[PDB]
Amino acid sequence: TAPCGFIVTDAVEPDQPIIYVNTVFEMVTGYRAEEVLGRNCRFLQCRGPFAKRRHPLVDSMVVSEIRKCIDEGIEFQGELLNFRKDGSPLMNRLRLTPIYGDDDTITHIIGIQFFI
Amino acid sequence: IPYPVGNLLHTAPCGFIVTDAVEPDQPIIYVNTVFEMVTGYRAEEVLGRNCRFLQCRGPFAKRRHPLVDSMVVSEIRKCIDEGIEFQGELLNFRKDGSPLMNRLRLTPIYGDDDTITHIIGIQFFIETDIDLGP
Ligand SMILES: Cc1cc2nc3c(=O)[nH]c(=O)nc-3n(C[C@H](O)[C@H](O)[C@H](O)COP(=O)(O)O)c2cc1C
Ligand SMILES: Cc1cc2nc3c(=O)[nH]c(=O)nc-3n(C[C@H](O)[C@H](O)[C@H](O)COP(=O)(O)O)c2cc1C
Repeated sequence: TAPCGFIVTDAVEPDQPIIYVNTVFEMVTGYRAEEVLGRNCRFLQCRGPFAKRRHPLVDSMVVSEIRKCIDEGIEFQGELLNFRKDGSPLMNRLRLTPIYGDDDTITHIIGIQFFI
Repeated sequence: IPYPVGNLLHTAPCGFIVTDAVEPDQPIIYVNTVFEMVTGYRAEEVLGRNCRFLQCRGPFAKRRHPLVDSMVVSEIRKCIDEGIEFQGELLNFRKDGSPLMNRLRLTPIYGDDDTITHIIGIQFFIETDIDLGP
């Protein structure tokens, strides 16, 4: 199976909703595709589906760089704490890469998750 | 009663490929189901090989087809070697010989410390007018 989680967001809709996750994402995070479709990926920074705030131990500096990289259309790589649906911790080595469309808009961002 | 993974797999919008950037000549270590379905090549046929077989017209042609854009192929080579990103359209072929326009994105993965361990390819297959006739 894939060595990594794969995520595709729609870069044209507001706030990068997920339109696809692969089976490694589902297996490792314990969320199912149907639960996460249309949501922003940031719920992974909250400890389980009932925590309403980002966890203190997710590095706000990395989050902030992710936001910037997305805003500016440029690739990203870094590591931040995430959580499985059962609230258990995940170290997510994350790479984001924009997909440019026919001309010359970003249509998609791809996320690649190496859990380490 | 568990809930299965992969329920919306049929909606995957692109091919995904992973190569081992450490081993020689970027051999493929994973392809997803979109890749298989669109190219007609099934994972067992492609693992261990370089992705360039897709530039040959089907599995019994040993060399890249002359209508594949050799300039673009060169840039791909350069971006991989320089450890940088690539996005471009490239003519490929299904196993059945039919033409494929492959909007390919390559992105390197840096590992623990602190070198490229993988490359991810993302394929958005799009339409062409290219048609090699009956
Ligand atoms: C394609 C894509 C994949 C993402 N994957 C993750 C992820 O796996 N884990 C995570 O914490 N954030 C991920 N994010 C980041 C959040 O969705 C969001 O960009 C981040 O939390 C910063 O924005 P914010 O301050 O508004 O929360 C991803 C973003 C995109 C666009
Ligand atoms: C991760 C990855 C995915 C690739 N995807 C394929 C592809 O789908 N189609 C293709 O023609 N080449 C693809 N390539 C490109 C070839 O493998 C090769 O790098 C390219 O043709 C340039 O090298 P060459 O001139 O030695 O053949 C991919 C390369 C990498 C690293």
